[PDB]
Amino acid sequence: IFSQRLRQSVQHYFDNPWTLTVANAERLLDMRDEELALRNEEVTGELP
Amino acid sequence: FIAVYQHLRERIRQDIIRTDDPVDAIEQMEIELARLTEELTAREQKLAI
Amino acid sequence: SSTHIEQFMPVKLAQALANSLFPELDSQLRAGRHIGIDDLDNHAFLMDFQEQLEEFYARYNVELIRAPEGFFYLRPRSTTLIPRSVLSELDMMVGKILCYLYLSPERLANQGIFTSQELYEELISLADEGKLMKFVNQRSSGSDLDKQKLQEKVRTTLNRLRRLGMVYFLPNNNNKFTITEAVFRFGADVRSGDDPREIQLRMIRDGEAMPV
Amino acid sequence: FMPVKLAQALANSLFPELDSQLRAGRHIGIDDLDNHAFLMDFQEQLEEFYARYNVELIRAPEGFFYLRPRSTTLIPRSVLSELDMMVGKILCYLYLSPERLANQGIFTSQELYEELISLADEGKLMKFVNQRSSGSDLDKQKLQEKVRTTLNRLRRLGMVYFLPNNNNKFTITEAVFRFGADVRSGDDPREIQLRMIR
Amino acid sequence: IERGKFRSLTLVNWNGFFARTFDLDELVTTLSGGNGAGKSTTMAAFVTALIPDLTLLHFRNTTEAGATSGSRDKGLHGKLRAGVCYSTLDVINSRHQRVVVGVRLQQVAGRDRKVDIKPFMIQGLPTAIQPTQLLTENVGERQARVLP
Ligand SMILES: Nc1ncnc2c1ncn2[C@@H]1O[C@H](COP(=O)(O)OP(=O)(O)OP(=O)(O)O)[C@@H](O)[C@H]1O
Ligand SMILES: [Mg+2]
Repeated sequence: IFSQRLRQSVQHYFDNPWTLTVANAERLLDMRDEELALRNEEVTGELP
Repeated sequence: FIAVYQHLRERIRQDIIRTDDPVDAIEQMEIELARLTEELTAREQKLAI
Repeated sequence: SSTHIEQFMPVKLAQALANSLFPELDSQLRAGRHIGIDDLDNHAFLMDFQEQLEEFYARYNVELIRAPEGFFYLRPRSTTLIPRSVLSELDMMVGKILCYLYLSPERLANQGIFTSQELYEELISLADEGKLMKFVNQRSSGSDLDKQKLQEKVRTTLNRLRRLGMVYFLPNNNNKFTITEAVFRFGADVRSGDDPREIQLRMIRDGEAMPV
Repeated sequence: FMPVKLAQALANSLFPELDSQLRAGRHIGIDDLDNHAFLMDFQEQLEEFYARYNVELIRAPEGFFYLRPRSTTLIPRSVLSELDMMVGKILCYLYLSPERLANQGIFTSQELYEELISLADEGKLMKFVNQRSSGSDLDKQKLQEKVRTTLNRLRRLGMVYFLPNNNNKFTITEAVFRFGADVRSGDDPREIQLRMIR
Repeated sequence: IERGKFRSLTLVNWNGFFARTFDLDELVTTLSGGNGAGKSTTMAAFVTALIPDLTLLHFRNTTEAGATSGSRDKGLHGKLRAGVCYSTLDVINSRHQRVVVGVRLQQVAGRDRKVDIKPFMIQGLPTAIQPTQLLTENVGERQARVLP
């Protein structure tokens, strides 16, 4: 019953091309991480 | 009535149930229900042991 | 009385939203994933609270829909609060071929495990090879280089359909995969034996499928 | 069960739209009267609601709200382009004191285009368009097109509000501070912003 | 069997501490001093050195205890000074082995008050070496410097 039903459809798709719909919610935009920059200060002090 | 039949025609599930006549599809569905019931019985028997 | 859940929400709906499976499933459903019988946890959860989830998502102007084959998915309306997108025609070729594979009893002996090569061979068997080649590259005339390009595009689309939940790769082998019942939505244009154009118009009116 | 106030909050008619905007990464400022008031009222519960997604709901010290995903985020993440942060830091610079007298809060695309071209170094500009480019008209046209594109992206983030007409003139919101520099006791904002832009 | 013990705790370049080492007791160790002296800070340094998972660490005030707040700031950054910082523990194993665990902490430049952590471990260190001296270089006339 379906062999003909579906096979002809594939054969002749491009005479009536159609497309399905899907949910495509947006992605969460985030900041691009810049190269990590630490604080360097060569601290000194009197030792207890 | 034609609209009701057209509505139901699309709602058939898979190949073995593709009797395009809905009323004829009912009994095939119920045959599946019986088959499923037997499988369930065997599986629960296995689970007990 | 006041300060009582029932004032603002049905108890069953609040009970569903408080479940530990909800966040994963909501994130995936909004992403377009289809839910079949195999992932029991999610499918059973959907069955338990179906009406509550349908009424909830209705607030966004989207229908939570259940196909007769038993798989759930989201279909946005025209006034949808959530964006909507359409698949490519190559995606359709591979999808219909995956469906035909699922039905085929001659290959039932594979026990569900298929290889990309077999899929490619079936596709080329039914479609017009060279004229379908027109979409891969405008200058293709059967060259093996262009054949490899077609194979790689097929591989990529198959991966994308994996993300949609239409197919599962094996745990250790990425060259072999197993089908799921969600593929049957590719047959929506032929499952009823009637005039194709009226079927097409009904689908487009229902929001299932757009033209190109 | 579920906390009563959380159920009340998410039962509100404003929630679905705000949820859709937040998951897209939009920032809610003091401009959006109703949304901002809603967040102010139900923050204590919305923070818990979004923690279930491994995503953080933060209120910036300036006053605007936004979401920050963790590494284990349940919402699919996406990341801005280099040119995007360049433009963002430029807008942060334009949120200046003489701005009030210069433009009364309403800028034009050309202000930003010329500021970007004047303040940035040529090498990173070429890296933005394409390394093969060299000081040519078509490259500048492409850079203008890219500037308009990224500006629209930022408008989707809520950073910049276009005035309602087809022409490209806009106003800068306080939430642009997210691009800004670290502030230390007594430091001049102009200098530190320029120091990072360099 | 002889159970293991914590010998000491060391802090370097914390808020108010340049290089200080507390010698713990076998049973009980007490910290006293007026408000704002730095007791809770010492607690925080210890626990940070024990579980460096930055997702978990959250130092609320003693008031507001038990309130799940999601505060904008976890409260660790302000307890550190600019430059490099350390927090280390000396432990005597049941096998009578001396092992020094710890972490290197450092503020992140940028508007967000973020922090960087890098754990480390030392085994076999001679008993005569003190962590305070091991982590610093004597530059100038008794004016030591910390080293990365
Ligand atoms: N995150 C921070 N940022 C800035 N200053 C801080 C921070 N945490 C602590 N301080 C300051 O460091 C000093 C030490 O605080 P701490 O809580 O450690 O002291 P304490 O002796 O334990 O006090 P108390 O017994 O009253 O809790 C106090 O001045 C406190 O204000
Ligand atoms: Mg204290």
